[PDB]
Amino acid sequence: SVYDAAAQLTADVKKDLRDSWKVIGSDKKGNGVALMTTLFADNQETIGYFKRLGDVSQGMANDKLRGHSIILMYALQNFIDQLDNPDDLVCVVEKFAVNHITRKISAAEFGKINGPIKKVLASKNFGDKYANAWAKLVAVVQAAL
Amino acid sequence: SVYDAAAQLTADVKKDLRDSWKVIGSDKKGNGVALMTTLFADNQETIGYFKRLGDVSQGMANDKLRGHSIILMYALQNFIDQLDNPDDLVCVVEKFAVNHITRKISAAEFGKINGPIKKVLASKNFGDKYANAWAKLVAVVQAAL
Ligand code: HEM
Ligand code: HEM
Repeated sequence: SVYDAAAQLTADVKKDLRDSWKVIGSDKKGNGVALMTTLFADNQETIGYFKRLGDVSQGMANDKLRGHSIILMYALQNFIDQLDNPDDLVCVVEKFAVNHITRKISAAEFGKINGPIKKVLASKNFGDKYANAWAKLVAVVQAAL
Repeated sequence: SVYDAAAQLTADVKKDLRDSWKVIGSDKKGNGVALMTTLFADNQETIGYFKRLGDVSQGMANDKLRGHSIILMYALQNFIDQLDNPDDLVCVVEKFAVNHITRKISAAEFGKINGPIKKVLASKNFGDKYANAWAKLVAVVQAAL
């Protein structure tokens, strides 16, 4: 359930999430496009879903992909800001879950973002500790799918 | 064009937007729900468009309405943060425009949000100059619809 998943975000997890978000959230365009191109390069089978964004190999030059990527980083901004209150974190998680359920994205396929996040964190010198904290936040969205 | 509408927001308009957003954007849940409930109160004809949110007269108690309202406020946060780079503001505006075009929201119907915005600004004592600055930002999205 989303409520049990949300209960796993302990004080330490929340701390690691905010501390890493301080660094990767400072460049939403850059790290957002980085997240997306790493997803597509590492998991080429997901590109079919992003048919509306056109030629994703163009990266930053693709205006629809740049728009999409910035907006995705504000969804993560939103989750970080709701960590104090689990009732609000769950209702924004469930709204974004609906946007993925209508695109037929399963929990397993949503989980493919963990690889990209681990990599962008590692290029900013945030290791496995931080990648695991973010995997727990992704798990809250997965519970809603 | 959308870029034209973007490029004409002047330094004083951007200042007024940022100053009012420092206050109305600091309580995204309270002010987002207030925005949505004032739209439904004054423009009852729009209620049918939001049937996914269920009973919107429940206000803050309605989880789907609260989640939607918080996410709307992050779309505005995104717009405010992109004010100095028209190319980034135009690609995030075009993405949100697609969300409304698919729901068949015309430029005139999107403009119905100006009444709610004026009133929420007024509750924090931001007058007509501020309401006019926000109508110019809303007009950038109308240029995409
Ligand atoms: C950190 C995880 C992720 C977050 C926070 C996230 C967030 C978002 C947001 C905010 C949107 C825009 C929704 C809309 O306007 O309709 C979106 C769209 C989308 N997402 Fe995700 N997403 C994530 C991971 C994924 C993954 C891993 C997949 C695919 C396996 C996926 C597939 C989609 C698709 C297909 C769209 C629609 C694209 C379009 O047509 O514009 N998302 N996502
Ligand atoms: C400040 C202006 C507005 C902003 C920034 C805005 C933003 C948003 C956002 C971010 C979404 C979610 C998109 C998605 O998940 O697919 C949304 C949904 C929607 N908006 Fe707006 N919106 C605004 C004004 C309006 C107005 C004035 C109308 C109606 C005349 C409207 C009608 C809709 C509808 C029908 C939905 C879909 C609701 C649902 O089924 O979830 N929006 N809007």
